[PDB]
Amino acid sequence: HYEEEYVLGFVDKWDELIDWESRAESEGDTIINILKERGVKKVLDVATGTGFNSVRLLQAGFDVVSADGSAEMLVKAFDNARDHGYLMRTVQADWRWMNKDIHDKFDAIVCLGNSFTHLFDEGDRRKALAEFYALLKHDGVLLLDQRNYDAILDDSKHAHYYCGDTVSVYPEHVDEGLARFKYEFSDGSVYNLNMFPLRKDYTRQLLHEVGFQEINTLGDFKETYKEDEPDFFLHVAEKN
Repeated sequence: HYEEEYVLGFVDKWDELIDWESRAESEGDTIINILKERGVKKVLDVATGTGFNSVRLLQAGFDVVSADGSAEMLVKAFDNARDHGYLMRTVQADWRWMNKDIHDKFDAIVCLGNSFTHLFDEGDRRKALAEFYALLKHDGVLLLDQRNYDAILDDSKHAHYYCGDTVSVYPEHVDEGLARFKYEFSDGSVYNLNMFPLRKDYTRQLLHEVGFQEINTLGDFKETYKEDEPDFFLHVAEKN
């Protein structure tokens, strides 16, 4: 109940203070170019959230199906797409049973916005990746991103900023099984969120173990004040 309300408040706050035009500039066209270079046409977003990545792909002319576990997220995402002049195709769906209400196969799946880290059970991780794998066409690709937890687990901790100084993100607590981040916004709002601190090679291992053939992991520098280490990684996992 309340945990879901809390996260909905968090994404509302992020979107209230950080517009998508700005964000689409901070982030590059990395994702779009990867899909374009592969001749991708049909895309499934499995972590739609308030819709940023789905709308970016709709704008770029991809055929997109936008899934999420949360109906409240999908309402936000549909109306945001609407506001940008696009009709979103939303589907509420659980990562443990993705083909319950999705009956198509896709050229690409995107699982972006550091959403995979929210699973704390390994069985759930494998199950989700296996569900994604099954929804891809033979020559399909999975794009899945995450924060760089290796930097945090092996060190001397400090905040990362996004969209100028609009929000700071600070690892309040970190151990091998949990990272709690403090998100502090420019208007004074504070949110604290838990996630599982996936090591880069652990995610790659899981992808390989469920049947993905080749995985290339890219450093993704999203934060305002760049460091030698990227604050995000982007895994590009090819089904075959």
